[PDB]
Order: sequence, then C-alpha cells, then structure tokens
Amino acid sequence: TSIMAVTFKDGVILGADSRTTTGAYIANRVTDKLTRVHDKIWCCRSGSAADTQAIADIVQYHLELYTSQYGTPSTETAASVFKELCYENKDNLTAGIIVAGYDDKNKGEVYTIPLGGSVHKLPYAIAGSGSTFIYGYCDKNFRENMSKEETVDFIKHSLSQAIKWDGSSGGVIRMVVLTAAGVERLIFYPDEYEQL
Amino acid sequence: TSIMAVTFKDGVILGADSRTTTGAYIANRVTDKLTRVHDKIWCCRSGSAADTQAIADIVQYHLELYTSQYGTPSTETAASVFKELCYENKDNLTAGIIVAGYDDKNKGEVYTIPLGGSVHKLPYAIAGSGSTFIYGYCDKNFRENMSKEETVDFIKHSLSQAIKWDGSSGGVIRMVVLTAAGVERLIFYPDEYEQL
Amino acid sequence: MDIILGIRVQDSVILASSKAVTRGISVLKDSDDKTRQLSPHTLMSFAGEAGDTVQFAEYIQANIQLYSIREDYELSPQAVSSFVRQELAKSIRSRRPYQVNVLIGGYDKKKNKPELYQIDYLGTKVELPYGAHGYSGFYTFSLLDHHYRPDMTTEEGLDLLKLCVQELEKRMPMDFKGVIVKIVDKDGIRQVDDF
Amino acid sequence: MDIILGIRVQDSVILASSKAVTRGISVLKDSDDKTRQLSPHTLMSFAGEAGDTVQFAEYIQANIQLYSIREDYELSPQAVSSFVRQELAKSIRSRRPYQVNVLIGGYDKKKNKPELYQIDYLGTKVELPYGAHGYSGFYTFSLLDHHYRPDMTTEEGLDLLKLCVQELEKRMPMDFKGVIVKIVDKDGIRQVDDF
Amino acid sequence: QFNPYGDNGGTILGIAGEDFAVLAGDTRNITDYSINSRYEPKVFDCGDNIVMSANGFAADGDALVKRFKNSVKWYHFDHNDKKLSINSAARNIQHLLYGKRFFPYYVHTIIAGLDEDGKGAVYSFDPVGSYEREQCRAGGAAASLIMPFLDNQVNFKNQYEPGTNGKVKKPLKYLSVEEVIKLVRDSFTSATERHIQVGDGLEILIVTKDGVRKEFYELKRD
Amino acid sequence: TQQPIVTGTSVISMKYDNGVIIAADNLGSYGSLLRFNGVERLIPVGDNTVVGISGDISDMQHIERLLKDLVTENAYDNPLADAEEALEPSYIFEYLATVMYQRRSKMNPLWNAIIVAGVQSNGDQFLRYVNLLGVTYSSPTLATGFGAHMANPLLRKVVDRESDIPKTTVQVAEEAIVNAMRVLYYRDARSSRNFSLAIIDKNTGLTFKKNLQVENMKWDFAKDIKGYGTQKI
Amino acid sequence: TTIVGVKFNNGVVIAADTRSTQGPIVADKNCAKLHRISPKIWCAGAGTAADTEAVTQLIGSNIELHSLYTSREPRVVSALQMLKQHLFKYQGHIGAYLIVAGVDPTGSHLFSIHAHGSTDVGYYLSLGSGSLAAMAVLESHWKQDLTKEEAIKLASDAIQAGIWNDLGSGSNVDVCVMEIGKDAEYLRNYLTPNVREEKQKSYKFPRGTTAVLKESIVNICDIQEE
Amino acid sequence: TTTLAFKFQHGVIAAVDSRASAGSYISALRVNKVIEINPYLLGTMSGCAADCQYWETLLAKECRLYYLRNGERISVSAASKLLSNMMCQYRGMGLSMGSMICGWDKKGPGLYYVDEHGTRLSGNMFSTGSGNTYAYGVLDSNYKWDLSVEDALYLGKRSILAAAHRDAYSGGSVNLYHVTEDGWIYHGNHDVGELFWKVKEEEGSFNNVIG
Amino acid sequence: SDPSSINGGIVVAMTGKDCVAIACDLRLGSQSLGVSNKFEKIFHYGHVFLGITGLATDVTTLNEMFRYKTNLYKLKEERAIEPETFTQLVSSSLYERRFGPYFVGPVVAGINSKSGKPFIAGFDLIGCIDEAKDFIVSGTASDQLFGMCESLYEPNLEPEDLFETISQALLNAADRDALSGWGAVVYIIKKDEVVKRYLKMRQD
Ligand SMILES: *[C@@]([C])([C][O])[C@](*)(=O)[C]([C]C1=[C][C]=[C][C]=[C]1)[N]C(=O)[C]([C]C1=[C][N]C2=C1[C]=[C][C]=[C]2)[N]C(=O)[C]([C])[N]C(=O)C1=C([C])C2=C([C]1)[C]=[C][C]=[C]2
Ligand SMILES: [Mg+2]
Ligand SMILES: [Mg+2]
Ligand SMILES: [Mg+2]
Ligand SMILES: [Mg+2]
Repeated sequence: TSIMAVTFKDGVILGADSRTTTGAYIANRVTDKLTRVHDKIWCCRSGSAADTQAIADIVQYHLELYTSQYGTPSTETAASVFKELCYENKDNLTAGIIVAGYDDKNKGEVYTIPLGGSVHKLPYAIAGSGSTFIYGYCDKNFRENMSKEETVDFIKHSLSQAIKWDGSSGGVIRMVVLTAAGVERLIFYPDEYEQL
Repeated sequence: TSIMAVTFKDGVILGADSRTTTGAYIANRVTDKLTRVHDKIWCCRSGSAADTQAIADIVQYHLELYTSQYGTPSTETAASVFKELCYENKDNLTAGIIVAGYDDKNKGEVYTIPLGGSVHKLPYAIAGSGSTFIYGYCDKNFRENMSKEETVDFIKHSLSQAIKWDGSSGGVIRMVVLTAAGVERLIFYPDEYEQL
Repeated sequence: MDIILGIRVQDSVILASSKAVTRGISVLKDSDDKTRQLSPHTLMSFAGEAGDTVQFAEYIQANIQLYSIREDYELSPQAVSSFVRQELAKSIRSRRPYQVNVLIGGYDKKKNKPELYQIDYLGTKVELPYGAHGYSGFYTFSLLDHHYRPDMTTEEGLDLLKLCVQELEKRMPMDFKGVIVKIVDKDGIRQVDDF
Repeated sequence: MDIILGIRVQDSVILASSKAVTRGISVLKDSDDKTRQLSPHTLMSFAGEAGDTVQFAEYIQANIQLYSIREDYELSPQAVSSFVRQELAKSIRSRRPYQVNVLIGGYDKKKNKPELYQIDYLGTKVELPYGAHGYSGFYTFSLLDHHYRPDMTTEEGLDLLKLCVQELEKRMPMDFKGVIVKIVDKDGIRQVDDF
Repeated sequence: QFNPYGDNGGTILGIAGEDFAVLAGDTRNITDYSINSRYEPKVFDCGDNIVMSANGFAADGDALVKRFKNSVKWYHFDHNDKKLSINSAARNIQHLLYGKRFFPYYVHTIIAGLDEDGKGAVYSFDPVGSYEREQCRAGGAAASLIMPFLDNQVNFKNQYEPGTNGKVKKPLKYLSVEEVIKLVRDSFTSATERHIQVGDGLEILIVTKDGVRKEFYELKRD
Repeated sequence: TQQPIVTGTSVISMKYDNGVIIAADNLGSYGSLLRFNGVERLIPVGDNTVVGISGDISDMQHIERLLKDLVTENAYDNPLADAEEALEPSYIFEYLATVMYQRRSKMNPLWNAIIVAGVQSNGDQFLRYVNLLGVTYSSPTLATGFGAHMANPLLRKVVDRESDIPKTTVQVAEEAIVNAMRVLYYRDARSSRNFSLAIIDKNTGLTFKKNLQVENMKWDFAKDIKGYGTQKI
Repeated sequence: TTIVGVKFNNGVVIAADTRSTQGPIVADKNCAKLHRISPKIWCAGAGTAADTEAVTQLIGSNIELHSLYTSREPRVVSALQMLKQHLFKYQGHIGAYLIVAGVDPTGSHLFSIHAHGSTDVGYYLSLGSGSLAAMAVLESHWKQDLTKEEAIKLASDAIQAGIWNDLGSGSNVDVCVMEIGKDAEYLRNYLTPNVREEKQKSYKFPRGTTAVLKESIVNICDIQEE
Repeated sequence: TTTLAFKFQHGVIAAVDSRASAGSYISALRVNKVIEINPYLLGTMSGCAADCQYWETLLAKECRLYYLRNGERISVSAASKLLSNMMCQYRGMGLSMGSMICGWDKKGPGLYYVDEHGTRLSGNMFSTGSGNTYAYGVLDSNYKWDLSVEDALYLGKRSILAAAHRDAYSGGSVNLYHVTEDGWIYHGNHDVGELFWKVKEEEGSFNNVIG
Repeated sequence: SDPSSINGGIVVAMTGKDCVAIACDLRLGSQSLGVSNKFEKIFHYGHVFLGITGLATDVTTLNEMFRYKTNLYKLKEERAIEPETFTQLVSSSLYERRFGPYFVGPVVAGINSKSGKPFIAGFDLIGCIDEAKDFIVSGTASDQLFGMCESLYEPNLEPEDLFETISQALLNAADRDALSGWGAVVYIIKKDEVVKRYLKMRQD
C-alpha cells in the first residue's frame, strides 16, 4: 500500500494506490483506500483491511452521532476518535491510518496515526509499505502553501515512485480533494503516471 | 549504512556515510566504507563488517596477483572475483557490495552484488539500510553523462536524505572520484549536507 | 494408580485392585484399597492420576448415597453406571478434567443378574463379562478370552483371576504389591481376605 | 538394566545383580546374568542402556583376556579398574558414548585383600567398602551405613545383602525379579545358586 | 515478551543482640551493569520500634514496605492504639507475601526489633511468605558471602577451645552493640570487595528500648 | 503485554544549587526509521514541575493527558489551587509511580521511563525516576536509556555526591547537560540534533527552552582516517 | 572491563582497569589486562579472558618468529592482519575483543578488533562493558595534537569513568605509553584509587581453634640414597 | 527435607530434620518442620516452606473452630481431610506440600499422609522428603509395634540421622516428638554433627567414615 | 545436568609468610546422593600442588595427565617443575580443549624452590589464569568461600595461624553448601616440609 495526505493553500488532498495483496496474489487491483468518515473528513487506510474497515465504520458512526448533537466536528476531533480506538485496542489491531479534513476555521489539516495509536499532526504524511521508498523524494519536494495543481503533481509523482518500487503497491492512483468548494475525486491510470 | 556508486561523463564516483552501529550504539562515527581493491577499482561495503573486510582483502590479493601476471584487470574482472566469493559462500556470508572502477577503454563502470551473490551492471547503484529511503529520489534525479560537479551534488543530496531518515546511517559523507586524471578523495561534514 | 481388573461370572461380579501407592521413587503404602461402596449391591474400583481418583469416587459415593436416602431405593447398576459416565463426559471438557478410570461391579436385584461396566476418563462406557484399565488388559485378556465361560462359579472366577494376577506378576515391570479382591452378589459386598 | 549392588567384606567381594530384562511393556527374561568374568579373580557387573552394557563388558573382557595371555599374568583389580575407567572417560566425549555403569569386584592375590571399585558411565571411579548404581543406593546405603563392618565374614555379608534386597523389594516400584549373587575371593569366582 | 520482574541488587543484614537488634543494608541501587543511585534507602523504620527491609526487586520491595506500614496504621485504628509486637508483625507479613503466592513479591524480607520480653529479635522471610525467628541473617546479592562469616563469628561454628582439641566448643558468649556493628561493617566491606552489586554506602538501623537510631558509613564506589 | 512502536530516546537531568535541569531530544523513532522530528518529550505541569518521558510515544501522549486531567481535577473546589494547594512535584511523581506499578502488575505496562524534575514549596529540589516496572529511585543525576550509560558519568563528574549540589551553579549545570546531549548525538543511533531543555529554579521559576541544537561538533579528524587497517589512500 | 586507546603527537597510549569478574563476583581485584604482543606493540582485551590471552600469545609468538625471519621490527598492521584472519576463521567463537596499539618503523598506530574479525581505525577508542562511560569522557575532552601528558590524563580519566559508573569495571588503572623513537613504558597500577579501608577487627584465630583428626608428613622429596 | 512418623504401642513418634535449601545453597540450618496444631495434634512439613507454613497454620485455625462449635477436639481423620480438601481447591496450581498429620483421638493414635495432589492415606509408618528412602531403610528393618518409648524415639532419631548423612538436602538438626493420649511431648533439638559422632562411637555404625 | 555441579566439591588456597596452604573437602556425590567421603581433590607433582574441583571424571583424568606431563618434564629437564611453569602448563593444556573443555576449576599452590617465593593461582575451565597474591577459591561454594576468605584473611600469617584461617574459611563455607563437606583436608606447605591435616567436621 502507498498512501499520503498533503495540505495546501486551499485545503488538503488525500492520495492512494489501488492494490490489495494476499501474499503475492493481487486480490483486488482497483481498491478504494480513500474512505469517508464525514462530509469533509476522510482517511487513508493501511494495515489489516478488516481492522481498518471496522475502525472507519465505527468512527463514521461516532461522527454521525456527534453531528446530530453538537454540529460539524473538527478534523482534530475525528483523529481523536481514531486514536482512542487504535490506542485502546493496540494489542488486537494492525492499523495505520492517515486522517485528513477541511474546516473553514482551521482549513486543511493532516493527522497520522501509526501502529501504536499515537497521533501526529503534520503538514503532509505518508504511510504504507511503499512510503519507505519516497521519504527522500517527499522531503525534498514538499513545500507549504502549494497550489491545487502543484499538490496533485506532488502526490502523483510521489505515489508513482512508491508504486514503481513497492510490489505491494500498484494499480490506479486515486485522490480526493478537500476544499471550501466541496469534494472532488480524481483518478490517474498507469499509462499516465508510469511515464513520469 | 548508506552507500552508492554513480557513473558520469569522465568516470565514476563512489559515495558512503561513516556510521557503524552495534544495535543503537554508534561504535564508530567516522568509518571508511570506501575501500580500494586496486588503483582505480574501489568498492562500497554493506552488511557484516567482518565478512566484507575479509572478502575485500581476498579480492585485493587476487587482483594484486592478477596484475603481476596479466596486467591491469578490468572492473568486470574485479566484480567476478567478488561474485565468486559471495556466491560460493552465500550460506556463511552477509555481504552487500558495490564495485566501481575506471578503465580507459571501458571508462566508468558500476556493478552491484547483493546478498545472494548475483551481479548486476548498472549506470548507478544504491545499497545499505538507508538506500530504501532514496529509491524514489535517485530514480527521479539521475541522468546519464553528468558532470563531476553534478554527480557530486547528486550523491551528496541523495546520501543526505538517506542519513536523515536512517538511524543506522550518519556521520560524514565520504566520496571517491575515479577518472583518467587519477583518484580524488572527498569529504562532506554534517553542517554542509544537513542544510540541503 | 496401576491395575484394576473385573470379571462377571454366573451369579456375582469380582473386582481385583492393586495395593501399591507410589510417590516419587518410594512405595508409600502396600495395602491401599482402591474402591468405594456406592450402594449395598454396587461397588466401584478406580485408577488414574493421584488425588483425583479418591475425590471422584467419594463424590460419586455421596451422590448415590443421597439418592438412596431420598427415594428409599437402590439404583440399578445400569443407572449408576450411566450417572457415572455422564459425570466423566461432563468432566473431560472441563477446565481441569478428572483423570479417573473406573470399573463398576453390581448385582441387579430386580433382574437377578451380575453386571460389570467399564468406564474410562473420557466417559466411554461398555458392559462386559470381564474388563480392565490401562495396560492390565494387554497381559490378561488373552487368558480371559481362552478360559472365560458365562456359567462359571464364583470359585472358578477367583481361580481364573489368580491366573491373571500371576501373569501380571510375571510379565509386568512394575511391582503392584498384589491385589485386594472383592465379590459382589445377591447378599451384598464382601472382601476375600486371603489372596 | 536396573539394580547392581556390591559389598567388600573381610576376605571377599560380593556382587548382586538383578535378573530382569524388559522390552516395551513386557519382561522378556527373568534369569539374566548381568556380569562378566574379566580374569579368574576379577568380576565385573554392569547396568545401563540396552545393548551397550553387554558390548562394553565383552569388549573389556576381551582386552583383559588378551593381556593375561600376552604376559602370562593376572592384572591387579586396581589396574583393571583403571583400564576400565579410562575407556569410559574416553567414551563420554565420543560421538556416541557407551551408557554403562559398572562395579568391579576383585581379590588382589599379591596383597591378599578384596577390592570393590564403583565406576559410572562418565569415568568416575571410587574404591568403596560397599557400592551401587542408579537408585539402588537411595534405598540400601542407610542399611549398609548402619550394619557394615570391615571384619565381616562372607556369610554375614550375604545376610546384610539379603536385608538390602528385601528393602528394595519393599520400597521400589519396579519388579527386578530377584538377584544373582556371586562371590569373589582367593579361590576365584563362584555363584550362590540359592538366594 | 514483557518481564514484570527485575533485579536492583543490594544486600541486607540483621543481627539480634541480648537487648538490641540491628538491621543494615547498602544504599546502592542497580540494573544490570549500571548504577541508578549511590544513596537509595533500603531499610525503613516502620513504627512501633520495628525496622524492615525487602531486598531484591525494588518495586516489589517498596510496595511491600508501603503495605506493611499501612497495616501498622490500621492496627492502631482497629485495636485502640495497641503496639504491634514483632511476632505479630511477622505473621502479618507472611499473609501479605502469600496473598501473592502465584505472582510473588520478588524480595527477601527481614524485620528486626524487640520481643515482648525486651530481647532482640530478627525475623527472616522468603518471597512467598515462609518465615522464622532467627539470631542472624544476611539477605540479597551477597547473602551467600556473608552468612558463613556470621555462622563463624556470631554463633562460633567450627570454633573450639584450644588445648581440648575439638572436644569442647567455644562458649556462646553474647555480643555487645559495639561488637555487632564491627561485624556488620566488616561484613559489608568484605562483600563490597568481592561483589559488584554491593558498594557506595552502608546504613545501619539500631533498635533498643530507647528507640530507633541510625548510623551511616561510606563504602567503595567502584 | 505489548511492544513499543514509536519511541523516544534518552531523558537526562541533574540537580544544582537552586534547582533542577532536565533535557530530552525531539525525535520519535519507528525502529531504525527516524520518523517524527517535532516531538516534545518534556511536559510541564504548572510552573514548578517538568516531567520528562522516554519510551513508547503513544503511552507518553496518554500520560500527557493524565497530567493535564490531574491539573484540572486539582482545581475543582480548590480556592488555593494556584497557591498553597497547588500540585507539587512529589504529588505528580507519586501519582505516576502508582499508575506505573499498577499497570505492570496487570501485565499491561506503560512502556516508558519517566523522570519528574521540579522544585517543592519549601524550595527543595525534586528529582526522581520511575519506569514500566514501577521501579523508583532518586539521585543527584538521573538519566534514561543511553543517557544512563553516557550522560550520568559526565554529570557525576560535576555532582558526584549530595554535598556537591550547593557548589554547582546553573551555568555549570546547564553546560554539563548541553555537553552530554552532544555526546549522545555522537554515539546514540536513535538520537537527533534538535532538543528541548527545561530549568526549574526556586528563585527564577520555570524556564522552558525549545528548538535547541547540538553545536561545536568535532568532525574534522575524520578526513585523516582511511581504510580499516592497511589501506593508505 | 574498561579499556581505551588514545593517539597523541609522537605516539599512542592504551589503558585499562584491573577488575576481572565471574558473573556478579569479583574473581581478581588486580588483573593485568595490558598484554604484550611485541616490545612496542601492546594490546588490551575485553570479552572471554582466556581467548584474549591465548590469541595474544599466539600472534605474539608468530610475530616474534616473523621478526626474526625478516630481520625487521614487527609492525602493528601485521599483528592486526594475523589477528583478524585468525578470529574470522573461527567465526566469533573465539570471544576476543581487543584494542591494539603500537609503534613501528612506519609510525604510531591504533586499531580495534572484534571477535568476528572486523577491524577499525581511530584516534581514540574504547572497548568493554565500560566502553560507553569511557567514550563519553573521550568525546568530551579529546582533541587533535595532544601531548603525551594530555593523552595519559585523557586515557586514565576515561578508565576512571568506567571504574566508577560501570559495575563490570573497577579497582586500579594500568597504562602503557608507546612513543616513537623510544622504549615503551608499561605503567602497572598507574592509579590506585580503590584501596580497601582497615577492617574494624582482626579475625586471626587462637591456635587450636580448629578440630583435627589426623596429621602426617607429606613426602615431596624424591627417593633417597642408602 | 526428611521427615518421618510412625504409630506404635505407646502412641506415635514424629521426627524431622532441620535443613532448608535454595539450590546448592543451604538457606536455613534450623527450621522447625513440625507444627503444634493443638496439644494432641502435630503436622510435619516437606516441600515448599511457604506452602507448608501457610496451609498448616490455616489448618490449625480450622481445627480450633471445630472445637468451638462442637465442644470437642477434632479427630485426626477429619483434620487430615480438611487439609486434603484445601489441596484440592488449588489442584494443579503448583503447590508443593507433603505432610503427616499425627495425633491421638478417640480411636487411639492416628497418622495420615497428605500431599499436594489431595492424597490422603492412613497407615502405621510414613516418611516424606528428599531423604525418605534412607529413613525407610532403617525404619523397615528395626520397626516393631512392641517398641518402648525410649527405643522408638531413638529409631526415629537414628532414621533421620541416616538420611541427614547421605542426602545432601537433609541435615542440620533432629526434632523429636512423642504423641500420647495426654498430648504431644517435645524431645528436643539434636545437632546432627554431634549426634553423628556420638552414634558412630556408641553404636559402631558408619565404620567407613573416619573419626 | 550442569557438569560443574553434579559431583560437588571445593578447593581453596592461601598465601602466608614464607608459606602457602591449600585445602579441599572430601565429598563426591551424584547430585543429592553422597557417594564417597574419601575423594581427595588435591594432588602434588614434586613440590607443586594442584587442587581440582568440578566434574570428578575430569578431575581424575587431569591429575593422570599432569602426572604424565610432569614426569616427562622431569626426565628431560633433570629437575622438578616449578609452580609458575606448571601454572602455564595447566593453562596450555586446558585451552587445547577450547571447544570441548574439561569441566573443572583448578588451583595451583607451591613455593618456588629457588626464589623461596610463595605462589598460588587459579583458572577457569578454559585456561584463564588468576594469579592472586592473597587467596584463590573454586567449587560449588565459591561464593561462600569468597565471603569467608575476604573477611578472615590477612597478609603475612605464620604457618600455624594460616592453618586456622584457611580451615575456618573452608569449614564454614562447606556448611552453607549442600554439595560440599563430608570431611576436609588442609595442606600446610613450607620450603622443605609439608604437613597434611584432616579436619573434623559435621557429616551432613
Ligand atoms: C528439604 C530440605 C528439601 O527441600 C525440605 O523439603 C524443606 C522443607 C521445609 C519445610 C518447612 C520449612 C523449611 C523447609 N524444603 C525446602 O527447604 C524448600 C526446597 C525447595 C526449594 N524450591 C522448592 C522447594 C521445594 C519444593 C518446590 C520448590 N526450600 C524452600 O522452599 C526455600 C524457598 N525456602 C527458603 O529459602 C527459606 C528461607 C530462606 C527461610 C525459610 C525458608 C524459612 C525461614 C527463614 C528463611
Ligand atoms: Mg508496483
Ligand atoms: Mg473403556
Ligand atoms: Mg564499578
Ligand atoms: Mg546431608
């Protein structure tokens, strides 16, 4: 898996590959790893698909119930719910989740929640087996307050390299753009990104 | 460890970090991982320091004896001797060696010899624990027929990122330039490369 | 413990049980009685892990004695054997099973027939003319297969039993210190004091 | 095999050795002689792993018999015991050691003294007034410590030995099928046919 | 896998006199080959003229002492400020230790004080609660180094009276507090030389009818 | 029972004449990967206490929240919450020490090593250690992990025993701490150049220094070192 | 064990503590860890003590014969190469960890060698359980162009760090200075900061205290004449 | 440990050693392995020190409550059962406790062997511990029902001595008890070092040992 | 299972004024079972004394080996071997079995016949020499012996005083070890007279 979330001037973008493997067999080559827990709070999933789906489903439930009582939750609040589940059940879980969301007050925010259940707020985050190969690239090429087109290119080039070197990563590159304008889904096929 | 060898217009350059660890303790922070087996055939060592030193010592012996009988050996020949030792004793060795050398006929050549004892001739090669973090960077930034200054910058930036993310890598960046002009050693200290 | 034998003849059931008790490398006792009277016409011998055997036997004894008082009636050997089997079958899937093998020798006063039931620690029940637990059967069943008739007298049953014990004493590596023999018939339970 | 005992009295050495041999759960033989004559006045009893015991004993026997013929002279019990010890000490660091414990009872014709040597499979030699291997000593040494004198007769030695075997027969779990007793004195080696 | 136990080293020593008692212990605290503290008190005044030390795994030792001190507090509340006798404390500590029979306090405990006749008393425990009143006891890392010395120099073992040649033993004359403190200091100096976990400092707590007194002595810091 | 995932390395500290100093780097390691470079591992509690934590970061963030909640709870129905009945270093430590020992006793430890540094009401210096086993100890100098092996020897040359504390100034103590952090950067493979340092003084109060760097490093001698034995070039 | 090696202006110095342990027990309080390979080549060893001695004597013996064969003074690189090839062959089963230092016609040299056969080069090194405590001192105080007096101080200070802070190290400090153009000076017990204090009591017994069963004269002399 | 106990004409003899071990190390030289449950009840101890002390001290609590409820002393048979029932609760949990419950009640003298498996055996003679085999050797060859109090006490004493000598984990001293219908009677602490030499000379035994 | 503690036993050696002393217990066991009370663990080759603890088969084997080697030494050299030389011989002989060692704890004791200097030494099972001035200990009660020797010992003791000190160190150490005891022997060694004393001790 190769997943990443990047904040930019107008908000935040989530990116991911589409490959799911069972050993060396590709069980699903068109997976959707970008999952919605609220209107403009999404997450990227890595680790056990069973665990990450079960968690995201529970979080979506908590935030739906939060919304009914207290109005629109912050991205920080969403991350806390993810954290609370990941931390308290760390013995029985294998989940590496990136949380990304857009407020009008706080704008685009990114939180990463690795294996132990710790939380880390960051400008951008990378995770999954394929992230190891792009630590150097992403560090050298990331800038704060990029434009939408610059950020899409950054994610595209980055995951392209992750896919190129990680056998557990591949397929299409899916992206989700979170801004004041709304929610935009993007997709990029092999013939486009391989030739970069 | 973070090691690499890059061919360019005038020849080839070898690069490496200087850190050696015993677990999390840094047993030596100024190690010289760039080792000479012949006048203009050098190698970068990764894996068991005992194994790689013993191998390089044996290779230096073979090439010294080759030279006495048949004249200056090719870089390919040097790599074959490394391979023969690494392959035939693969059960008892943990050695990942990059071989780099300069002929006047063949110019700069790079061979990498990973764990199993296979040989791979390449334009450039990276190895060591820290190499994982720069696969993406190095692939995007490498060009054939670079200049000496461009190649030194490429290695410097690359190992800089490897050192930044890999705890097993660090210290100074040592380099060895192999051309028709001769053999030039270079060194780059933390205050220089960290701020890149 | 080690060896327990049983044989059902014409008009009685005979149970033979070893006398030895060993802890570590030392034989602590050579006169142990590995049996409990469940009711006037029902005797149970036992063998298995240390401690569990007596605890299980006494627990069964208490339950049957409770039934006898409540109903003023003696349960049939078949009924008792079924009760015991269920307790062992219940036990095998417990946190810590009771590692006990038993023989139940009883005289059914209603049918006027002796009855011998063999039940292992898993709750495996079989009605037999003669039975044993552990390795005892390996040495003795060939003799019993050869010499056993259903119309045998009590005295002939004891003689065939003596032959079985002699074979055990010859070919077993362990010294089990002889056996205590008890007879179960219409008149009740009695011990053969010279064997 | 199981039990081997030894006792050195005034003018002789007495060795007692069990008769049982067991394969699996069956006692194959109850008259086995766990001993070899090394020379006219030197007897070795043995106990350990199956097969190794007899092979080792016979190999020692052959070597001493070879020495006797070559020099036309009988080696002292001390010399034989030292030879045997070295072979066992040599053996313990071999690819597959010989798992054999021995007692060597001999009468030294030069010094006119009986001698008993206890040697285990590691090559641990000790000269003793009385000895045993395995668990045998656990039961018997308290009796020997109490009753043993160095001026005992051969007949008193046999009586004290009978007491030791009786204690073993009472408190050991295993049936070792009695013992074959042999006496080593100035006149040579003889077997006590009634014990 | 998580190991709930550890070893903080140290050594302790209790000696009972005729009308006094001493409980001593070094002040070094360690893990593996490192020193945590050169002065970390290990012997405590628990009230009612009782001193206590639980040596081995410090976390379990501190928990036990804390709990026993608490038991003394509640003994006073529940039984009209009655003084907890040394024999009563010992039995109480047995139950504290055996309560964790299947997840033991990994310590060797020793208490010292005066019995109800005013005589010196030492009690010694194992990790699971077995205890006894004793005249002399060393516990901890260098316990095996020190105990034989005390058998020889406190109970005069293997010592006979010259001229008789092994026929008449050395008579068991009582020891003064000044004499005992010498044997304590020599015991710890000797243990410090030959045991790497023993050193830094020595703290002695002396118990008499007048109360609890403390004495501190330096030890080698290597 | 667990295993630590994201970890922080050494925390080092010492006493000086008028207070205590504590320091710890800003790294969150993921095994050999130096993953997070902006992690604060010194956590102030009021204006008289700083808790320094090494080990598992997720458990550190949990402990951070317990302390935050402890301050809130102390203020409840407490008119003297910012005066006589404010949280002392000794109260904070004992609480943590209770929690640590309870968690290890349930075989579910907080995988940490913690140093509580502060100054009490009466001006006394407070410096005590506790870890995942519930083991506690105090010393003029305290350090966790690698710091125990490399920092303590250097810090003990300044304050070797109790009597050296009044003779040690804040300038000398801070200097020793900063040098120790440099040595750890040379020699600990899971350390970073960036660190935080906190001083709690009985006169000047709490001074919390962020974004400190290891400087005045010696690397020049590396140029002369060639080969691993016989090699000259 | 704490051992160190420090290079200086005109040579090299090594030092070590004097404690040898069996487990938590101190077997010898004044052990000599500074071994001689050749007159001006000295080494110090941590790890399996028997292996550090055996491997030092073996290489020292072969180095002596080599010196006689070539009519040349032995070189440190020869000892180094011979040691590592021996250790490598045994794949770490010979638990010898050494710091090797000396002077020869080429100059002054300082190497470390590990049990598996890897070697390192440096201006300052430390080995043993007290290596980290010693290295903390070395990293704090070492500089380029040290004098002989400054290096001995740095070396012994580094050993003291190990003595005080490492439980596996203790007692005294041994030193050996190898200066170019000079004889090597071995300074046994250069520092003695751990003398045992006087005992409070004497444990000399009264003659006759111990019970005896039999006395006999032991014949240690050979068989006599006449 | 080595402990023994046997019934005879004049009651029951109980004899134990006094050693305690922690590996090869001799931890205690004079531990009391007999508990005085009541004036007519004794308990021997072998196995885990801790265990032995806790459960037999608890048995004494439970035997005292029996007297308060019934106004009558508990029988040896009932006391042994209560103890064996305590063992059955902690069945398989890893206790280690071998004991003889000795006393005198309405049926005369009583002796029961009880171990951690919940075993409960009635008999005339028992011996537990690492050195029980050595003790049994002497007991079996010298025991009679017709022994005199003086000869019986000596047999128990001599039997422990035999074990103390040969068994490395037995020794220190011998504690003797004699149980009558008026209660148990302590017959002292006997150092084995002194007893050995005394018995050697007077009896002529241990000829092989030099003294 | 542990070869170094199957048979049990102890040895201790001390230096005094112009004298040395070496002592040992007499026990040989098979774990808990006591087998022999006459198993002496001290041997002498000329005026050089050697005590060996550990696995008894190796104790016996090594004595026979050093008797062999010192007898050949004497024939060739035409003189008795000295303690310093023998110490190196023991060390050499043990290390030649580096990867299949004798499970023993040897102790050397003697006086140099030429220099008159008292000498003691100890080894581990693999050959490492411990040349102490004061005392050397070995066996299953080595911890106990270290504690006794460290407290009781003082330098320059006279032969008859040294006897009491070493005897009390041995006896009391053995009485806190299950696998040591069953008798004891002490050798008092002077330049040209050697006295051997059997001690009276508890036999449990
Ligand atoms: C024999 C010596 C063989 O062990 C005998 O069984 C004794 C019994 C005994 C009974 C009551 C009181 C004392 C001793 N057993 C022990 O000594 C046991 C042996 C043992 C060790 N581990 C083990 C054993 C037995 C069964 C399972 C596991 N020893 C102990 O229990 C140890 C832990 N006891 C002590 O160390 C004690 C100390 C110290 C001490 C005690 C016991 C009592 C009073 C003060 C100090
Ligand atoms: Mg791919
Ligand atoms: Mg069945
Ligand atoms: Mg030290
Ligand atoms: Mg004994």
